[PDB]
Amino acid sequence: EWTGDNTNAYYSDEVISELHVGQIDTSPYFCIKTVKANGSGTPVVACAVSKQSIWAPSFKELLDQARYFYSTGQSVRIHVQKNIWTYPLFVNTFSANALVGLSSCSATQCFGPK
Amino acid sequence: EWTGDNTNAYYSDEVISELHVGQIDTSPYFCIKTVKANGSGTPVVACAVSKQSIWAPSFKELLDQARYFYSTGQSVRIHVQKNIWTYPLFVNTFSANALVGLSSCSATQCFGPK
Amino acid sequence: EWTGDNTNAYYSDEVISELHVGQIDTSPYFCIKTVKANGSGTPVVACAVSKQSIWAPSFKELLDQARYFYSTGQSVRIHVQKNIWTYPLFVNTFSANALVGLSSCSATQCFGPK
Amino acid sequence: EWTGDNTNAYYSDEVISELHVGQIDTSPYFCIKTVKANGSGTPVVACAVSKQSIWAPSFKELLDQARYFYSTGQSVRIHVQKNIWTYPLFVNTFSANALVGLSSCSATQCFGPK
Amino acid sequence: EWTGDNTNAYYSDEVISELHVGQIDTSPYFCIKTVKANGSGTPVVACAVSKQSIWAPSFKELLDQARYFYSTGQSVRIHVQKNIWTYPLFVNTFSANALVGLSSCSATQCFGPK
Ligand SMILES: CC(=O)N[C@@H]1[C@@H](O)[C@H](O[C@@H]2O[C@H](CO[C@]3(C(=O)O)C[C@H](O)[C@@H](NC(C)=O)[C@H]([C@H](O)[C@H](O)COC(C)=O)O3)[C@H](O)[C@H](O)[C@H]2O)[C@@H](CO)O[C@H]1O
Ligand SMILES: CC(=O)N[C@@H]1[C@@H](O)[C@H](O[C@@H]2O[C@H](CO[C@]3(C(=O)O)C[C@H](O)[C@@H](NC(C)=O)[C@H]([C@H](O)[C@H](O)COC(C)=O)O3)[C@H](O)[C@H](O)[C@H]2O)[C@@H](CO)O[C@H]1O
Ligand SMILES: CC(=O)N[C@@H]1[C@@H](O)[C@H](O[C@@H]2O[C@H](CO[C@]3(C(=O)O)C[C@H](O)[C@@H](NC(C)=O)[C@H]([C@H](O)[C@H](O)COC(C)=O)O3)[C@H](O)[C@H](O)[C@H]2O)[C@@H](CO)O[C@H]1O
Repeated sequence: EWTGDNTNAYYSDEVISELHVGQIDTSPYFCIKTVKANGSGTPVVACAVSKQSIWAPSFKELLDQARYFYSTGQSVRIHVQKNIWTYPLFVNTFSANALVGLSSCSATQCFGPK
Repeated sequence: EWTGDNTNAYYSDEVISELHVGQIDTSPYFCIKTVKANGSGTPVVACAVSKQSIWAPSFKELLDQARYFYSTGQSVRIHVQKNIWTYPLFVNTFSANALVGLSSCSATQCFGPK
Repeated sequence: EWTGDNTNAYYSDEVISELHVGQIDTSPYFCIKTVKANGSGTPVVACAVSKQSIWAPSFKELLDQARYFYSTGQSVRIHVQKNIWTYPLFVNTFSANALVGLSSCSATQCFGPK
Repeated sequence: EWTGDNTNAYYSDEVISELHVGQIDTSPYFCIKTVKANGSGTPVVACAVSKQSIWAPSFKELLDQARYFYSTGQSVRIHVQKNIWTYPLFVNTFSANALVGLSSCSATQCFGPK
Repeated sequence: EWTGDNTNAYYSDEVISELHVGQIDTSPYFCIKTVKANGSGTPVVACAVSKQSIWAPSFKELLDQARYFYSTGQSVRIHVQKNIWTYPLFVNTFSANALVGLSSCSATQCFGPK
């Protein structure tokens, strides 16, 4: 598996606008919401759950990188795998998107797979 | 269990105004005090104890996130479970509230369970 | 045991003014010096030694919090247990005080036991 | 092996201009892109994969230092070993360079092997 | 053993001027270069190797502290044990000094052994 697999979705020119940390089923988790830097489109919500999904091994690196990009407000590409989380009230509050990578974005390209 | 269970309480548009770190019964712990950004309401105090309560697995993430939000002074939602901590002098100094999540707020927003 | 036990001493309205990191007997340790925010009184010197004293479990959280409050320069209450360290040259350089907690202070009170 | 082996390559007077974090084959990884501080030359890309290559033991230190130099924007020397990564779509997106060290640079010399 | 052993050397009123991170013999390492705040004297170089020397247990704490003092540029006392590293290309690039402690300095004294 790879962040860059074409079975994963991605959204360019996004800004991490919200950050949440919590716990579910003995597992710390975090969620982010991102919006287009230019104000178009609809928001993206993605979460990482420490003890769950094939992406669990990168939980710490993703949380640290999310905090970093959240704190600068820079434009990034968010990479997700859709339809991962399954507890309905969790998905309702957040989404079923697993966060699988984060890329900085230059003026006219993003530094990550497409 | 989940941060967003309806048996947990939450408080919105709060600012983390104080932070304490200590040890009790061989456990590092931390506590926070939050006040409404606009000066209304009554202060909220919540604590996390590494090694105690069902929320112990999320101690590190919550301590890191509390420090982050403390440093920015931004408005947040604090999620708690009431009536958890026992030692009466500890409760009297701080509270019996376990900290169970932290969410950012964007203009009385709050990105977390509701 | 608890940071707030009345067998521990505390000092309010202090600022962390020096920081040292070293190793002794295979243990990383750190020490801090605090002074009253108004410059009155005598400095408080306290140390934490990674594998030693009943306060060993909180070494990492105390080191991180000491660095945090040192870098902000904000007023704090420092909590210590006296007469812990024993190596004379170490005690003469620093002190015998074990660091057992750190509380942020407002202008009117400190967020911690007293 | 050593960062400074003459079988590694290095590039001086660079600035870390992009940063990406993801997961591949159960390993967190990160990649950076660097460009000449003075606008000359061609960009350099290098990656570190947490449990792959001889350089895996330094994954955390390299990620922390890459983030540090990325956030300061200061001039650095980047050290790489060529032709390490092999998944073609990964190499196409980033490169086959393994990141093996990072050195601060003054206006005249870089503090690292040469 | 102790940072303050009289068999260790130290240099007061120094500023950390350069920082390098790499790997040698499967171990992360870092080096720092320091110069007198007054711009006098010869530079001091010292290195820490995770996994090597009796000071290996404090590698993480010294790296974190070196990074901190590097970012502030404040005056510090550097504590070293001479003649520890022996790979000649390494020593010639950096030095044989093992870093064994870091102390903040005021105007009257540095907060560490002497
Ligand atoms: C009238 C019309 O043509 N409308 C658009 C068309 O403009 C868009 O084409 C370009 O898309 C560009 C960015 O492409 C990505 C991206 O990098 O973010 C590619 C992603 O593969 C795609 N992700 C998914 C799951 O499809 C992503 C999203 O479509 C997009 O980011 C919207 O996200 C949200 C939640 O709002 O876009 C860039 O946006 C250029 O402006 C576009 O011209 C086209 C693709 O977006 O769709 C047509 O409807
Ligand atoms: C006349 C009247 O109705 N007065 C108030 C009414 O205005 C309040 O409604 C709005 O509440 C908003 C905040 O809502 C929450 C919050 O998210 O912070 C919902 C929480 O569920 C609630 N938590 C608990 C345990 O009750 C929390 C607290 O009630 C509130 O934060 C005060 O807490 C403290 C310690 O001070 O409020 C917002 O404040 C709007 O401006 C209000 O219009 C309503 C809810 O507070 O109660 C009525 O008594
Ligand atoms: C006519 C001519 O000879 N042109 C250039 C010549 O100017 C260059 O000489 C000086 O090189 C200086 C930098 O040296 C290094 C470096 O530290 O960056 C040595 C490195 O070993 C080398 N790395 C590799 C893998 O070969 C590196 C790269 O060549 C260089 O950094 C460019 O890399 C990229 C991706 O653009 O240079 C410095 O640049 C001086 O200003 C130069 O005068 C000479 C070496 O670059 O090459 C000749 O073609």
